[PDB]
Amino acid sequence: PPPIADEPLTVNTGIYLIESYSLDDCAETFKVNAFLSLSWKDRRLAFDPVRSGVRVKTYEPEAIWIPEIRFVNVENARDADVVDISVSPDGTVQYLERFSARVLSPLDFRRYPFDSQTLHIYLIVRSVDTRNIVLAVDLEKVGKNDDVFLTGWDIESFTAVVKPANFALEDRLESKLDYQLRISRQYFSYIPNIILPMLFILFISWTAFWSTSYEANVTLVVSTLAAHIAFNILVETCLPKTPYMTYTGAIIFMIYLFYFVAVIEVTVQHYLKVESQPARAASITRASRIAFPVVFLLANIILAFLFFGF
Amino acid sequence: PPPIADEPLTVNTGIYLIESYSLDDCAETFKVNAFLSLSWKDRRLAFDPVRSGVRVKTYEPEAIWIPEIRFVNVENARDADVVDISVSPDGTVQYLERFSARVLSPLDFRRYPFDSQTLHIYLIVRSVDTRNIVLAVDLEKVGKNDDVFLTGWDIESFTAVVKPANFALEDRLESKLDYQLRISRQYFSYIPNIILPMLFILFISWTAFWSTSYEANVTLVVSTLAAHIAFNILVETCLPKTPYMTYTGAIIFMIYLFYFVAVIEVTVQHYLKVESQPARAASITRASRIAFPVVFLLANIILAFLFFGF
Amino acid sequence: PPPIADEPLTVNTGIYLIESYSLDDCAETFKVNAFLSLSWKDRRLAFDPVRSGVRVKTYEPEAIWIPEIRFVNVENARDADVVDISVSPDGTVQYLERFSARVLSPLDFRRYPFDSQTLHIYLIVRSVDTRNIVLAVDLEKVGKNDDVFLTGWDIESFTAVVKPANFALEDRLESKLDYQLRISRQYFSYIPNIILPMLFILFISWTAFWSTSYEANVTLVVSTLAAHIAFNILVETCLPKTPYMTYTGAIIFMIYLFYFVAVIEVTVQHYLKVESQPARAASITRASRIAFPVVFLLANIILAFLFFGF
Amino acid sequence: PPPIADEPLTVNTGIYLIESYSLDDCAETFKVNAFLSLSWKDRRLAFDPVRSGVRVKTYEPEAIWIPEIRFVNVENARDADVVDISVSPDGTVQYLERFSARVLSPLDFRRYPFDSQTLHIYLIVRSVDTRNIVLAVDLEKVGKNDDVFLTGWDIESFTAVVKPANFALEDRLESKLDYQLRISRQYFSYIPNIILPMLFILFISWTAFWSTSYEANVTLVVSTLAAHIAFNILVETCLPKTPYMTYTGAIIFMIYLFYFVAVIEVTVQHYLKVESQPARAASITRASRIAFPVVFLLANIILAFLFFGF
Amino acid sequence: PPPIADEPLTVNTGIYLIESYSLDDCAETFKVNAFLSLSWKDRRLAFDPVRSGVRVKTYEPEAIWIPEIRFVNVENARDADVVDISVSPDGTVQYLERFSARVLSPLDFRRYPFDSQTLHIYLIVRSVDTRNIVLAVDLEKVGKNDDVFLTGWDIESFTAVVKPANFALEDRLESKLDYQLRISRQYFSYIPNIILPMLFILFISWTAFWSTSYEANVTLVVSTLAAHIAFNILVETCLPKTPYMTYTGAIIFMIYLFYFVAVIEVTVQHYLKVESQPARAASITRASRIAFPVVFLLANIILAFLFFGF
Ligand code: NA
Repeated sequence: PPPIADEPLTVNTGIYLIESYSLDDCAETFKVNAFLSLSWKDRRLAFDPVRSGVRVKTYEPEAIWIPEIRFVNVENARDADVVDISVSPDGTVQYLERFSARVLSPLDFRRYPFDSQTLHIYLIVRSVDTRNIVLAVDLEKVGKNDDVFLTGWDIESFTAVVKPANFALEDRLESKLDYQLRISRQYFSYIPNIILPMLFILFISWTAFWSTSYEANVTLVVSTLAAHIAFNILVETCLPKTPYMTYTGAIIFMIYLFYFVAVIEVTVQHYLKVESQPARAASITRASRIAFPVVFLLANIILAFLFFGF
Repeated sequence: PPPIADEPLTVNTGIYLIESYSLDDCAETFKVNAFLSLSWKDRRLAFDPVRSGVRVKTYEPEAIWIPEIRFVNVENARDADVVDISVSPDGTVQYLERFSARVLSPLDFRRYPFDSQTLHIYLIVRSVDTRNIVLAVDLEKVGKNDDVFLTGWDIESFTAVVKPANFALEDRLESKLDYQLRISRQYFSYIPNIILPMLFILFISWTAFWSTSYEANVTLVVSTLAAHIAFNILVETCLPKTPYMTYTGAIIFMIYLFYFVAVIEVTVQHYLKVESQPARAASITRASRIAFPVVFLLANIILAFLFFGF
Repeated sequence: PPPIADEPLTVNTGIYLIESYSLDDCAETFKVNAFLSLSWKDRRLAFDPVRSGVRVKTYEPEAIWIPEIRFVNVENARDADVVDISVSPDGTVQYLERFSARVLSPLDFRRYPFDSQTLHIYLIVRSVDTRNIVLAVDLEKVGKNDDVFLTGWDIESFTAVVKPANFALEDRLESKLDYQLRISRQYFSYIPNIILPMLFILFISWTAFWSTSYEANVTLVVSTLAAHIAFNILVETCLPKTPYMTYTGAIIFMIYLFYFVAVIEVTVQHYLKVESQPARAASITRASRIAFPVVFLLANIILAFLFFGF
Repeated sequence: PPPIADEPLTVNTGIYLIESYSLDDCAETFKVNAFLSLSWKDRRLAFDPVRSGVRVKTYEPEAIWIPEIRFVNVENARDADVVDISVSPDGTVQYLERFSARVLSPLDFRRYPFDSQTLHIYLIVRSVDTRNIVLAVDLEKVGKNDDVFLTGWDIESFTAVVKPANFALEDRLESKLDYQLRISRQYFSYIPNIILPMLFILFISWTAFWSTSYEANVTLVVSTLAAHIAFNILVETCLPKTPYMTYTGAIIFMIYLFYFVAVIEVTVQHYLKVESQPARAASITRASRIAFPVVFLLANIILAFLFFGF
Repeated sequence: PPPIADEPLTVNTGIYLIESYSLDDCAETFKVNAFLSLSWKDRRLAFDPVRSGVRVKTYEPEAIWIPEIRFVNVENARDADVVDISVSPDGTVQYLERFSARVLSPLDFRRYPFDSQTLHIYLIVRSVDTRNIVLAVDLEKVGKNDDVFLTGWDIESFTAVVKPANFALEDRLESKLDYQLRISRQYFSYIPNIILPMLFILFISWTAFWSTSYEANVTLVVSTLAAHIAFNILVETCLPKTPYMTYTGAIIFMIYLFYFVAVIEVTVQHYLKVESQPARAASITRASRIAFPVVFLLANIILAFLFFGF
């Protein structure tokens, strides 16, 4: 029984983050726990305060026509507790619920793990005898609470795209709204735990350039190589399978290349020194001592530029 | 309370993908979030002047006879929210709910990870005093909304098989409808993370063909074998146990054969060269230097043709 | 209000498999999704169609006395949606529901992974003013559906055991029924992924019998040993801890023994060869080249017979 | 509306284990599926059979005052099926439900994996206006079904502590009952999968006592040590973090000590034998050949006695 | 419809811990099972005992107005079981429910695993026709049960912060209450499973200082480095990614540094000694023999002071 109107019905929306948590990169989901607040004109609910007795009268959801607001990018239907309903004299309805949902928003891993992300919560509503369009009351958005934390990330800002994408679907009109939680990853821990160990075992690997022991050099380069495969696996598992190339995915691959050519070099210099050609062998190795670090640093300049430098 | 039955009751169906997600290859399941739309006329509901109050009015599920539509290949009963019910002047009812389900559809892994799949959602309806058959209205199907993504996959098409399978079951006849979501896997990340590294360690394996140090050659070939075993494990765990052979299963197995014969050879050349036959030893190893890559490349040609080329 | 009869009430049962899936060997559980069909006579519900108006009438569960059937070997109570209730003129009630549950049935791992299993679904009912016995109607126990698949398994047959187990419980008598779905495992994928790799790494181990290189033979034997531990762990984790010995458990163990006496031999031939006794060492070694394959093939014949051969 | 009493109300309890399963050593939880039987006199319910149709009449839960009995050491409130309620003429009520709960009882891991455990189910009832005390009818306590099995454990006995702990809580008194399910771990599988391999690689380690090859002795001892760390990890993951010391925890730690002094010996004999001091070196090694197994066997007797022998 | 008020309604609170469990460090959550006790005056409930029959009357939650108390840092709405409601003649209501929830509270990992934590449970209530303030009755908060155990942790205390935080939210005010469960972790098992083995393989690593065998020293240092990579991984995974530096993270990283400088050194001493400079090389290792343990112990004093010494 929507409010009988001479005009299209605006439902005012606002979301107060109380808790957000469980950002799942493999799933590309996160879990949020918040207030949802709705506001609208139902003049059928208009009462005269003085004669009816009181400043606001309160119903239970069963009593009133309430718009069916739905989350678009949500997995299973939301859980909500209706915290309050209030009608002001002129028929102004104040709805307040507390919900929790895991919403599904895609992620961009190209600058992983130095990425920043923008999570979206989309509210849609579907019209009937009066049409519904939604819009945002920014004072009842108040952002998040000041204890709101998302483990492993920095919350940059929580705002809403002020007013909606209105479109046709299955013969009726729908109005969609976009609330946006921007986060930046805390990359710190990747450094002592992933990047630096990788670097170390790579450097250890080419330590085989001030050596002339084939019988040992093979041992070195393949040891370090194994450890790097372990790191590749460790990293790969806690990420989704992306159709594009990431920054540390790039680094990791580039490293496999350095290991392969290192192996090649090692092999060549040994073949040479058994072909009674120690001059040319030793000069290849001395080249490598300069080549490998320099071409590495260069490749990394190019690479970092290619990812972040645009 | 079935509808006055002058005819077999047609229920018009449609599914609108809002979200699909969590394709589980070990499970052969995926999760869908969609509009389900049902429509039929119940002439008992027919009132048809705009009289005495409204053009079309809305009842709630408990007031009306609703065909009980069920998904065949789902795990638990679906979780559904009824979005609206509208009854038309001759009692033409349009039912709209929003559900989420994890649907269970088999997958074909033979051309993994270059496989494509066609997921199924099967709807049955079951009869009584009149017979029910289902069918599809394509406006209320239109597939996905074009924001639908399934991580790690490209969504090709969402269609429905227009004609139902109407068949006998126990007491009464049932009507089944087949909606089909075709997807193709995004193989990109498999190359830098699995195939290329696999290849590299196989090649480093063959580097022992330009060496005569048994004591180190063994080190080489068993090391690389180890990393292959690790890769075999990594890949194999995250797939189900298929009764058939997959493409990268074929590849991985072939690679085992190459490692085993490599080892055999290494052993042979050291045994010969301690059995005082360095001519024949050096000729067998040098032979292998050409042999192994070529038998590898053509074996892969045979294999690729054997899989994709048919 | 149970049906007042003369003496003991037969409630006719039938189960139609719709989906079965998620066999968990560590849990020894699996998930089933099926029709449950019940039938019994309540002569109080008997109506004659001439005066009552219709050929058969249908109630809702609260309208009728319905026997409460329960599954014995189930984790949490199955949850079901009732498809229909029909009473025949003579008071014959035909009940039909659709349930899904994970039923808990034990497994025999002695011939893993070449095992076959017999899954059970047990139905219980509890009596009062009339005695209840359950029995099976085979015509609407039309078995299973032909799209029914259980991943990694072949479904051999689905039938039910015709006479119930009637016994005293909590001082009233209960009636129990046994439906049993026999499956046989699909071992195919175990061969290229576990067994053949196991064998290979074992043979590569025995390559140390054509080497006089301790310095390397040690490398060979502990390397392969390690890979065999990785395979052991891999196989072992996806199994429960059985109080008995499994077939591949036996194999894996025997393999450990082979690795140990191999190490021993290597140790011995090196000590002999430095103890200035190359004669007995080399003859011990040539012995081993013959012994190890032969005692392996023998032990495996013995074992294969010991398990499968009785 | 409790039965108005001239005395404290005894509610008679009994629990019938139908299924038990999912013992979690990390969580220290397990899952149970059982009958709960309650009984009390509500003299207000007293009816005499002479008046009405039947000797005992049956109600449904909403009609009657039913005591709220709760499991104390359970995670979330149990979910139950009320199977039957019968009031006998003297107003004697027999209540029967079938529940499933995962109950939380601590475990003692000191003799792992040769420990036995005592699982608990605690029932409380909280009085009001009259006193409620719980007590046990052993005739209605089953112990278990004759098919009740708990994977990886031997179920010894299910009994109950007959007199309750009745105590003050938040100003009213509660009555607690303690049911005790005794189990013994089935350790068989630990021997072929964990204990014996672990020992073997320890022995293989000690092969370096018959070697005099530093490069190979080192190869040996670090290889074996690697596998022992892998085993330590393997075991450690499936146990919780106890403030005390477990048995295989002790053994495993001891083994680490053996590997360390082993390495020390190896390094020492190499150093002596390069200090042109083969006398001292070879005599230390010959010593170790006897020393290591003996100090091991002793350490292990002292250990076992220290654990099980008290 | 709160009790008509002349002034702010105080709702008196209390929490009795029955079970707490599943402390998750990656999630930074834990699970609790407790009594929640609420008490307030609603004078509309005032009764004459004599005329009405009973000194205290008990309702069920629907009959009465009950204040909506909600938990702030919880994931989903708690699951609650309402155990009692008792009203006193003067309209004083005693509410008692048994709830279970996983509450989300942040953790400080800087002194891991020698950290202590203060877990929080925050209760809020929100106002309407009258305002609610919550407050704590310390007796109905009679601490914890002394069978309350938290695996892997020692429970220090359970208390409540006596004064509420009363603040404005969304145009009406809320009253927040802070209960604090202080725990300290049980570090015992970290010593035999992580710290000592790490130390052992680091020492085993430094045995390469009494060895001029490059060909083996590489073997030593990189094998131990490998196992230490495994320890880093093991430890790291069971912790969340903190933006800051932890204590054992600090240690593990320092250890990587020691490995790198070790490799550097063995590499240089070998390079020197094949570069025909045996005096100074041997003096570099003789130095290292003292240097590495002493700089290690010194760095550890500085680090431990840096963490715990504040
Ligand atoms: Na080596």
